[PDB]
Amino acid sequence: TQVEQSPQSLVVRQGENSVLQCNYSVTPDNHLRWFKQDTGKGLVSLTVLVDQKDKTSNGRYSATLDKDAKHSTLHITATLLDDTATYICVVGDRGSALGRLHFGAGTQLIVIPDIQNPDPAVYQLRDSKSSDKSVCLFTDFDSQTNVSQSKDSDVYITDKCVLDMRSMDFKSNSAVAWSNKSDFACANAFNNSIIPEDTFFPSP
Amino acid sequence: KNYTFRCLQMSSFANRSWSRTDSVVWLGDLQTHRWSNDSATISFTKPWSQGKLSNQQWEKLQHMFQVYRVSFTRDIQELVKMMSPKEDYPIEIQLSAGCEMYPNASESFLHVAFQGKYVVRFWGTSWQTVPGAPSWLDLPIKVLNADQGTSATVQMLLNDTCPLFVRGLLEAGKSDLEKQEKPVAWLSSVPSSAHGHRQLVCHVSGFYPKPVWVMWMRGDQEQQGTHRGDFLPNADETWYLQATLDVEAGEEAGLACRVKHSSLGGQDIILYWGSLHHILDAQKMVWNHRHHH
Amino acid sequence: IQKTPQIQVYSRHPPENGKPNILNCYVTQFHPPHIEIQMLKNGKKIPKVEMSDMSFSKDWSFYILAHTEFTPTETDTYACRVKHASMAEPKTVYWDRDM
Amino acid sequence: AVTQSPRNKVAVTGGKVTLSCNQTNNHNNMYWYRQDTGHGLRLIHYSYGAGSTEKGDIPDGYKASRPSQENFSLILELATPSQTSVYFCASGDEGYTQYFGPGTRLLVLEDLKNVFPPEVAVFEPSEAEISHTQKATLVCLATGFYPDHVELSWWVNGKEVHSGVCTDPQPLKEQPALNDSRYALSSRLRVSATFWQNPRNHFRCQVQFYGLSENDEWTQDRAKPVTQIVSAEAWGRAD
Ligand SMILES: CCCCCCCC/C=C\CCCCCCCCCCCCCC(=O)N[C@H](CO)[C@H](O)/C=C/CCCCCCCCCCCCC
Ligand SMILES: *[C@@H]1O[C@H](CO)[C@@H](O[C@@H]2O[C@H](CO)[C@@H](O[C@@H]3O[C@H](CO)[C@@H](O)[C@H](O)[C@@H]3O)[C@H](O)[C@H]2NC(C)=O)[C@H](O)[C@H]1NC(C)=O
Ligand SMILES: *[C@@H]1O[C@H](CO)[C@@H](O[C@@H]2O[C@H](CO)[C@@H](O[C@@H]3O[C@H](CO)[C@@H](O)[C@H](O)[C@@H]3O)[C@H](O)[C@H]2NC(C)=O)[C@H](O)[C@H]1NC(C)=O
Ligand SMILES: *[C@@H]1O[C@H](CO)[C@@H](O[C@@H]2O[C@H](CO)[C@@H](O)[C@H](O)[C@H]2NC(C)=O)[C@H](O)[C@H]1NC(C)=O
Repeated sequence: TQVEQSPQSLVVRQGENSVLQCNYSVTPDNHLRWFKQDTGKGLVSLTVLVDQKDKTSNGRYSATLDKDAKHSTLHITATLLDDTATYICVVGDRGSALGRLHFGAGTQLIVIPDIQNPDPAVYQLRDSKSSDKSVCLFTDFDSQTNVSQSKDSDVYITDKCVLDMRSMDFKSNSAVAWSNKSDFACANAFNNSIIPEDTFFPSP
Repeated sequence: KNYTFRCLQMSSFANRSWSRTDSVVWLGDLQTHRWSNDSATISFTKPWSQGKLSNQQWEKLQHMFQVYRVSFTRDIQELVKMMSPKEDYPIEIQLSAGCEMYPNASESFLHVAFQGKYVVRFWGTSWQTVPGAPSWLDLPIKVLNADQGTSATVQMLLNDTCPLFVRGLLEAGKSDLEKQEKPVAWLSSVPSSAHGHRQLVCHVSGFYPKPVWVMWMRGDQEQQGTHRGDFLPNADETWYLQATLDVEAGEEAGLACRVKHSSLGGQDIILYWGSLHHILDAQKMVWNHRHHH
Repeated sequence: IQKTPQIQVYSRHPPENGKPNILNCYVTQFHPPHIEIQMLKNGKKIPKVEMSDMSFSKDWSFYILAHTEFTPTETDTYACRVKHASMAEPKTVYWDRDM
Repeated sequence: AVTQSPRNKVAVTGGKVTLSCNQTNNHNNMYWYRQDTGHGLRLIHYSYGAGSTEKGDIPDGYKASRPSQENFSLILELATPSQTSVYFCASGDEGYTQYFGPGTRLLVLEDLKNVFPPEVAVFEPSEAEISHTQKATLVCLATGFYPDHVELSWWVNGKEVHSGVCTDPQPLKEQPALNDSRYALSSRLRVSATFWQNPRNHFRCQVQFYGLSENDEWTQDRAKPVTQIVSAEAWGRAD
């Protein structure tokens, strides 16, 4: 309510730059820190600005602070995929331990890979144990593709995940779907997404 | 070498929740601003208290002090949590800040008193604790001197904006600082605490500025038991002062009180004790003496 | 920690019975700065009493100046009454023209 | 370095929960926050030295405690599901900089009967993906656990791998209605078709589940859901 970050969520394609904004109403505004936080992890500081009109730099991160507008921007040059995190903006109202810190609610950065030759398909996988149990695997689609959740509350659908086979320098998207019901086929288990025309559904 | 400008802040803390901070500002004997805790805005007490600043610069100066007033309140409260339970409420703190000004010559000052004892000043670059100040203040001064920003602005406020302002203020209120109000004197007498003596009292009231001279005289001989009083203020920014002389009863006749002041030229005021004028002044102020000292 | 308050009561102009004047009550040398002051005529409190701004001196001692319009007579009593923490009961000091 | 303890805790409404924090920097000043989706960190209690504890902005529900310079404790003498949160510690000297610890995830639930460890299955790559892409994806499925304090790793011939791995960043709820619902998580391992077609190659999916401790009493007849490791195995095949 007194530190506000914007956008609330940002997606960008790998290798491009991204800009993240901090607007605050803290008085007095002594210094502005930016944190990177991986999911589950803690708070890695990146940079801290203190002057009334400031630019700082740490490698691929650079930041402005204009205390007149009470506004900071964090620029990431050439996003890598390690860079997806919440970025958190913090303002301290003193130059000393008498200060209180004021925290942004964070911005969610999502770096998505460029899929050169998409090869979209939905495979059926079988349990190793003879359980008749089965999961549906949507894989190798383009990144601009969003995978939607469930019309039916007994189908389950994860979100898209990106893996990297570093040895072959090849990356792919995927999302698993499964159900315990009877009238359930992988061919139409992602009904509710925008599925490419040339998607390969191998018939069982 | 003869004018001194003082921001007197007095701040009171009663418990972890109750505070108030009231300031006044003097230029010589002349009060020039007021700011009470319940007022969001500084208040002028002369029509020239803005000095020679524009409104855009005065209002900025004002806005910074408003931020300062609110932050100093939290800071002292945080310092009390830091020292707990060593120091605790009630707590009273006084700041005296400004610049005396010599003929383009300035010296500036900022002095703090904790429970009525002078204890800390800002000097050069940092807050420092004075000789004889209690050791426990060391840590609080460490934490306030961590704040490089406030050190930068205080440095600006003493080294540059204080003289700057006060020189404008000196031109802006010339005629008031040089105003000349004529004193007037009357006589009275009281029992001395020594049996058989009397304490004669030359009252002098209504003079501005403050320098004055009052002697009980027997002819050409300054009476040297003449005891000069404290200067006491009038509500109209004039001064008041009595001079006493302890005589033996009967020894009054021939004594006169003489007053020299800037506002008279060289035409000094002189009251002869036994004179007809005194006798008439005296029977206009007779009374029943009930509740005398 | 505490300092007992001094009180001084004196007129602005030469006292002349029946001539209007201004009676000052100048309280000094007290700490803490919190203080109640009244000025009294014949034991009742004067209501139209104006007070300066609290201040303090080059030695951190507080002070404050009360006053009101008043006319001295041969028999009416005038006093300044001060209530402060340093004293169990408030101090009343009457105005003595001759002091 | 700032350290916290425990780092995952399951408490029951009404119970006393103590969160310790330890700092070896000789900093007089320590701090406790909690983080919740929607706000940044909110300050609960702080402390300017040993023997001092001071309320922050949202102290209701907690006592604090500072017995030594190095240790700072957040007490929840009466646990509430409002106090489910991630709790971060921090210290600092006189300067403006605070040094944050790694966090502590605490869940306060109604009944420790609702705690369930995960079941794990490994799903084998389809022939269609193999013949078509020349790659082979194993899928790991972790089902029916509560709470979602989990880490999933992949182990091929007994060594953890990250190349070709992808784990869902958040679990997914099995019955979204109920507030006490059990979670499911999924992960992928992608290898070359020839790596999977080699029968001397071993694939194990592994789930760390953070749950009860021995101090917690266990009344039910199902096995006490203590913190533990569930796994599922699959062997490559050449057909
Ligand atoms: C400098 C005068 C020149 C200006 C001329 C125009 C004046 C107009 C008039 C009047 C209003 C005056 C109000 C009171 C005068 C105060 C003058 C000095 C103020 C200092 C300004 C600091 C700038 C600032 O922003 N500071 C910060 C606020 O963000 C910061 O909190 C302030 C720290 C100040 C602390 C100084 C107190 C040091 C001693 C305390 C030690 C004892 C406490 C122990 C308790 C356990
Ligand atoms: C000395 O002055 C200070 C500041 O002028 C006084 O403290 C302030 O008192 C006001 C009056 O209650 C507080 O206002 C509050 O504002 C909130 C804003 O959401 C509102 O919800 C409340 O209903 C209330 O009106 C104010 O917060 C408080 N503090 C500050 C920093 O302004 C103080 O009381 C004065 N002391 C004496 C003895 O008069
Ligand atoms: C405002 O005026 C004050 C004087 O009241 C200036 O204080 C002086 O500041 C200089 C540097 O800013 C200090 O010099 C330093 O001295 C120490 C040893 O004393 C030495 O180790 C340093 O390398 C440096 O030479 C000087 O001590 C200080 N004077 C006093 C009496 O403390 C102040 O800097 C002025 N500020 C501005 C912004 O004009
Ligand atoms: C903190 O101290 C102040 C200072 O006296 C207390 O304020 C008094 O409050 C009562 C009513 O609550 C008034 O009748 C008094 O006139 C106030 N005093 C002054 C000097 O104005 C306040 O009550 C105290 N509060 C706590 C919680 O201790």
